[PDB]
Amino acid sequence: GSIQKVKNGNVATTSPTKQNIIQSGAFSPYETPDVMGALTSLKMTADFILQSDGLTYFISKPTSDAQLKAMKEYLDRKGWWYEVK
Amino acid sequence: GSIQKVKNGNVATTSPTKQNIIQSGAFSPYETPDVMGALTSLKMTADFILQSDGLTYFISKPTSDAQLKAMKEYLDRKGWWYEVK
Repeated sequence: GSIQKVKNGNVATTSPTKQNIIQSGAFSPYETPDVMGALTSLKMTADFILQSDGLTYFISKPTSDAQLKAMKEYLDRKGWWYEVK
Repeated sequence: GSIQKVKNGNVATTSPTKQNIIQSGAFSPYETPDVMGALTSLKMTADFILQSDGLTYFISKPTSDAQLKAMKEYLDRKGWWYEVK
């Protein structure tokens, strides 16, 4: 539901109405602790599926645009492939 | 699966109708890279659920008891809680 308080409306190409979800591509297990830290810090939480190849990817459950933006921008810092949903 | 040349099935806690699954309790994110390696090495593979508190746990996919036995003892080496299915 809507928890209020947090409002975000920064100038940029910030499109209205999305799912506010981010899915990543399979990345190396050693980056996992730090990305979990981001999700925890951004209070997003995600399910990290380990693939048999020895890589994992997370799917982050819906949050706000402000938390969303920072999380995807993080994956962008890592140069990882991701999906904004 | 049926891949042949795999003689690795040393005795373990052989309980009837076991699922051969091990789920852990919420543990620290920095140990996640190591445990993901263990799963990948022990050919188990798992889903790591991150909690909002900043801890994660894995649910491992069914494997042989000889593989999982070492994995559960690994969790014990770490002093983490787990369940053997």
